[PDB]
Amino acid sequence: GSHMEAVQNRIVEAAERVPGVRGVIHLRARYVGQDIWADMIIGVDPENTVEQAAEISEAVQAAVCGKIRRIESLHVSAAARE
Amino acid sequence: GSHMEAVQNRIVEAAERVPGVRGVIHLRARYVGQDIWADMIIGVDPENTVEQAAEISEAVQAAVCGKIRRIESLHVSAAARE
Repeated sequence: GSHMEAVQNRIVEAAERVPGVRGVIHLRARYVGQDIWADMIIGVDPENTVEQAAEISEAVQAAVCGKIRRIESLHVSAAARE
Repeated sequence: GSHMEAVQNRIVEAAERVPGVRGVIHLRARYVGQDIWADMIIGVDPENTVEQAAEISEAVQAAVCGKIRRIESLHVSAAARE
């Protein structure tokens, strides 16, 4: 839906405002009732530690869920991006 | 509607993140089709100039409309608040 594209835009913008995010590589969002469940991959510095990449991913989870209240499940993984 | 309260929450938060805003005193939002038309009053420093208060109001108009894409009309006035 178009309202869905509005939501996906908000998710991408929210994630890209988090320190350490090198773009959103992938985002799949779906409605479960009125709730959004979503899975996303962010880009990170290949020289970040795995621990740092996990910290960024968690920061993205908190930022995105803080800004888009209809999200009730959000998984964030990371991949190296230059 | 409840989705309307979500929109009003987003409007208030967006406005209160603008430098110079001393809360949202009043916000009336209504749907015109799928678009939001809204009228709001912000609080400002009573010692700001009228020109400064107009600048803050314009900054609020741009910030709110930038964050909530469904808004197609937004009027922002200001009043002194301590």
